Amino acid sequence: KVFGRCELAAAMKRHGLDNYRGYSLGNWVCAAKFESNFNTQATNRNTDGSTDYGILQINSRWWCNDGRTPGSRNLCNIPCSALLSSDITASVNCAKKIVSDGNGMNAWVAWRNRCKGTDVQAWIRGCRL
Repeated sequence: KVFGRCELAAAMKRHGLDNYRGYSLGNWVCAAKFESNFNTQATNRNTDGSTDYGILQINSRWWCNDGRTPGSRNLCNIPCSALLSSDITASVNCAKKIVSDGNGMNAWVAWRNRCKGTDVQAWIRGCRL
């Protein structure tokens, strides 16, 4: 599923991403835009055989089990396929654990490069939330 911008923002807000660990909602919407272009079925293989899954491109090395990444550890206790659903709950629940893991949102490279330091309010412009 490909979300609209404000559509995604509302679902993220529902699940309490707005201001979560001090990151306003626009950070998360921006992250989703540049990690997945709002596509829940996005996947990106990493060079090491691990794979980033879903709307927030959560990586299989540590966070989910795909049965095909080195080391598997599965800190979110989910199959990686759950991160590919049209409903963002698994992705959001896992994101909350990742952002509390000692580097804040820097764990998302696309956020770091395209969102960090910016006027993120743009990402929730026009939403009725």
